[PDB]
Amino acid sequence: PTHVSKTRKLRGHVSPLWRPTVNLDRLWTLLPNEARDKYLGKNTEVAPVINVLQSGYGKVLGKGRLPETPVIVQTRYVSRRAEEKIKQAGGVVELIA
Amino acid sequence: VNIIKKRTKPFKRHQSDRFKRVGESWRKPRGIDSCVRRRFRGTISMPKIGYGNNKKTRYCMPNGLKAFLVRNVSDVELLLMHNKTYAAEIAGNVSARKRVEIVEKARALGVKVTNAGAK
Amino acid sequence: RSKPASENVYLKLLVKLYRFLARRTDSRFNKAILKRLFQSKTNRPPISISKIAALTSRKSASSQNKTTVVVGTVTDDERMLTVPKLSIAALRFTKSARARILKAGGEVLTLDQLALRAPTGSNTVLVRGKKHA
Amino acid sequence: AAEKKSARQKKRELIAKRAEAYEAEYRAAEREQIELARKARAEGNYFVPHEPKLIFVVRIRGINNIPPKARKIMQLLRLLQINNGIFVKFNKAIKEMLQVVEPYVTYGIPNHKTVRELIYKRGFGKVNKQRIPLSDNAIIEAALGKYSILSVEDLIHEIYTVGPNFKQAANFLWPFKLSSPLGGWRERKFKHFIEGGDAGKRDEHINGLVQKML
Amino acid sequence: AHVQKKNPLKNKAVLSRLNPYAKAYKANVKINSEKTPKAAGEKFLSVLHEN
RNA sequence: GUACGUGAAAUUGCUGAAAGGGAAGCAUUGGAAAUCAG
RNA sequence: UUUCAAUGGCCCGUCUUGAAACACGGACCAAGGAGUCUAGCAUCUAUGCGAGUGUUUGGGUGAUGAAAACCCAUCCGCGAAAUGGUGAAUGCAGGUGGGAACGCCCUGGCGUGCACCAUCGACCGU
RNA sequence: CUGCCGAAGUUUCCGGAUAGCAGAAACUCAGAUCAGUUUUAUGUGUAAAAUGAGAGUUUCUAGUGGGCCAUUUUUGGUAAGCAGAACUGGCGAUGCGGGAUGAACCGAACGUGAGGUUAAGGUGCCGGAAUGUACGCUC
RNA sequence: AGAAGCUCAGACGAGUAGGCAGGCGUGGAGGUUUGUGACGAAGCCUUGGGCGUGAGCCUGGGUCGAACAGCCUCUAGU
Repeated sequence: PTHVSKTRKLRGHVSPLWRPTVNLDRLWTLLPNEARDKYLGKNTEVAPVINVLQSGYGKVLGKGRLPETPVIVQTRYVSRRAEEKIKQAGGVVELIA
Repeated sequence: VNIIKKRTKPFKRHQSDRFKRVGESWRKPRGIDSCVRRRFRGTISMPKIGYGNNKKTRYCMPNGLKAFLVRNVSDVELLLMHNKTYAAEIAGNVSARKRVEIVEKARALGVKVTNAGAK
Repeated sequence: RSKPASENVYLKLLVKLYRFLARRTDSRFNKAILKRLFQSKTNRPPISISKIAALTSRKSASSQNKTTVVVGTVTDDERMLTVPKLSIAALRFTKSARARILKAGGEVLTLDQLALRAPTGSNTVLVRGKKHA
Repeated sequence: AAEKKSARQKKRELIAKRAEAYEAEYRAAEREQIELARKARAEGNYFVPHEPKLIFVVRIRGINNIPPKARKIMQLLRLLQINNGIFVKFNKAIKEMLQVVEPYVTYGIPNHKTVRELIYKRGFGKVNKQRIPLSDNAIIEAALGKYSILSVEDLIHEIYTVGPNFKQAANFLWPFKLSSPLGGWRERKFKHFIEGGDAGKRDEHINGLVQKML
Repeated sequence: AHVQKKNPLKNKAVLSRLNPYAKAYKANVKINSEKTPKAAGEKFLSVLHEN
C-alpha cells in the first residue's frame, strides 16, 4: 500500500525425448495405500502391477532398496541397476512400447 | 506533587514571523547552511526530546487531572472510577440539551467538567 | 530478537509460556526452545520423519522413551515404508506425518504438551533440521 | 535470624580490629621514618626515603586537539574526561607512560588523607559494569571478597600501601570525577608545573590540588 | 536502596556505618613531653651553613 | 437584496490603543497596561 | 496580548568550491503542484500446505446484488536427479575431532551427541 | 514530526571490481584473546611483563574514492619568493567561551534546567571582575 | 498481570552521506461507538483556555446553516 511505502516518509527530505524419472524407493509409493496393505508384506501368488507410464514417468531408475515383496514393473525404460534390484527383490520388468 | 513544565513558549517555524505564507507550525529546517539548525547564538530553539515533561505529570492539566473527551451521559459513566484522575471535557458539537444532562450526571458522579459553563 | 514478527496468537502464547519457563528455571533446554521460537521460518527448517527415526536409532540407538523435540514442521518421508514407534513434539506436523506416526507408532505432541510432560527438558532429544536447503 | 546477626556482629568487630591494625601501621611507618631521618641527621648521615609505589593522576586537558598516541594512553589510564583522577601503580612501566602524557595530566604522591577522602566522597565501585557508590561495606565485600577486602578501610589500605591486590582494587574503583579546583589553577595552566604551570609531575602538591577538587 | 548518597565525612551516622572504628580513634596524642633531644650532627650543621 | 449560501488570506479605508532621532522583523528576562485562569 | 528597557540576533532556498563569496530564484496571498501504476528478477519477513504445491484458461454453481462468495474435471508450471545417451545408500544412507541439548556420577569425569565446519571414505551430484 | 546508529573523506588492481571505515543476520568464544600504549630481553626490528577492554570470526549491503591548512624532516634552493616529497595533525559531519570583528589562533566539544567551580582571556570606563600589592624601566 | 505490561540500577546525548524505529495529518472503503447534530453538523474568525519535545489535538465565544466524527482495519490522485 502507498501508506506503508517509505516514500510516504521521504516527504520533506527533498525526495529432447520426454522422459521423467522415478527411482526405485518411490515405486511402492505410486501404488495406492489400500493395495499396499493387501500386497506388501504378504506372500501372495498374484503380484501387484505398477504401470509407471500411467503415472507420468518415462524411466525407472535404481536409487533405493525395494522391499523383498515381488512386484511387476511395467515401464518404457529402466536403468541396468534398477532391474538388477527388481529381480533381486523377486520382481520382473515388462518394457512397454 | 505539583506540575512543572520544562517550557511554556511554543516552538515556531523559522521565519514564520516574516512571511504570511510560512505558517507558524514547526518544520525542521533541512538547509545545509541553516545557522538555526547549527544552533548559533540569538537564534530560536528547536524541539528536542530533552524538553519532554515528567512522565508522572505528563498530559495533566494545572489542576492535576487529565482531560477526557465526553459526548453523552454514557461516556461520563465510564469516568466513575477515575474521577480523581480524569476530568470530563464535553465535546464542542454537543447540543445545549445534552450539555446540561452531561454536567448534571458528572456532578452527581463527582466527575469534574472542564468547560461546564458553556452552551 | 526480543519478539517474533509472527502475529500468530498461538505462537505468541508459546513465547509467553517459554518466557516464564526460561527465566524461572535453570534449564538450558528451555532457553534454547525460547530462542528457536523467535527464529524466522528461514532459520527453522523442516525435519523429516525419517531423519527423526534415524537420529533416534542411530549408532548405539538407545532411543528408549526419549521424546524428540524440534521447533518446526515434521514433514513425512514417503520413501520409508515401515514406520517405527516415535514420540515427537513439534510446532507443526504434516497431515501425512501425523497420520503415519499415530497409526503405526507412538504419539505426536505440541510444544505446550511437552512443557507439561518435561518442563525442564528431561529425557528430550532437541533435533534441528538441515539448513543446507 | 540470630545466626546472621551474630555473624555480622562478629564481622563488624573483625573489621574494627583490621582498621585499628591499619591505623597503627601508618603511625608506626611515619614515626619510624622520622626516627631514621633524625638519626641520620645526628650522625651526619643521609637517609633516602623509599620510592613511592603509589601515584595519583589527574587529567588536566580535555578531549579536543590531542594526538592519537597520547589519546590511547589516557584510554588505558581510564582518563576519558577532564578533571578525572585515578590511582596508578608507580613503577618503571608507568614512569614512561606519564612522561609522554606530561603535557596533558598531572600527578603526584597522595598521602593517606587524600586517599581516605577520595574513596569516602568520590568512591564509586564498578559492580556488574555499573557505577555503584560505595555506601556500605557489603558492596565491597561481595565484589572483593576473593581478595579478603571487606570494608572501606580495607580498600583504603589496599590502595595506600599498594598491596598484592592493588590492581584489582584500582580497577574496582571507578575513576574519580573531581570538580574544577576551588580557587582555580595557576594563571597559565598548561605550562609544565616546574616552569610555573600546572602540568606534569608535582610530587607532594597533588594533595594541595586534590583538597581544592573535593 | 541508596536513593541518596550521603558523604561519610559530613555524616557522623554514615561514617559509623562504613567504618566501625571511628568510635575509638584518639586522633591527638602527646608524645613530645620528654626532654626534647636536639638531634643535629655538628658536621651536618657545618655542611648546612656552608659557603 | 439578484454586485445574492458559507465569506479565508493578500490588499484597502475608518476608529481605538501605542511606538518612532539614518531600517525592521526575531529571541531571552522582567516591568507597565489590558485580560484570563484556577 | 501589546509596549518599553538590558543582552543577543547578518536573508531564506539553490549552485560552485577545501571553503566562502559569487551566481541564479524570491512583490504579496489563496488554491493546484512532483518516485506513481504495471510486467520481470532477486533479498528478507509473514501465512497456508509440504514431496509436494498452485481453485479463478475454463466448467459447475450462486433467488436475499449474481462482476461477489462457493465447488473442481483434465491438463500444465515449478520442485522431487544429475552429468555430459547414461543415470546414485558398498560401509546403522560410513569413521575422527570440535559442538547445541540431555542423562548418569562424585568443578570435573562418563555416555548420547542435532545444526554446522574441518577430516579419512565411498555411489552416479547422491 | 520526533528518536536512535553513523561514516568515508583512499589504499591496492584493471569507469569499475577489491580492501578500509558503518551496520545487519547467523555462528564460538570468558583456565580468551585483543590493543594508533609503555616496559623487559635478544640481536631500529624481533620476542615475553605493565595497563585497559569480554574478545573473535563467517556471510551481505549501503555511503565514501576529494581537497584545504599547519607542524617536522628533507630535496634543491632564489636577487627575494618559493618549488618537490614524506609525516601526523586541524578543518571538513561541529555549535560554545575568549582573541574588538574573522574558515583555519588560545580554551572547549552540545538533551532541558537549578546551584557551585573553573579553562582560555581578563578586572580604569564602554564591560562582568583589585584606579590591587611589591620591585624596576620608559617622556 | 493491557507480561504488548510493571519495576530497580547504571551509563550515555553534536552529527553531513547512509542505516533503523515509532508517531502526526488528509480524501474514500469494511466494521464499530445503544456516537454527535436545526435546542445548530461542517467550515471560518477570535489580545479566550488546556494538552503534546514535535508533527498536531481538544475546548470557550462569535459567525454560520446540514451534515459529521472517535476507535479497529482497508485504500490512495494523501
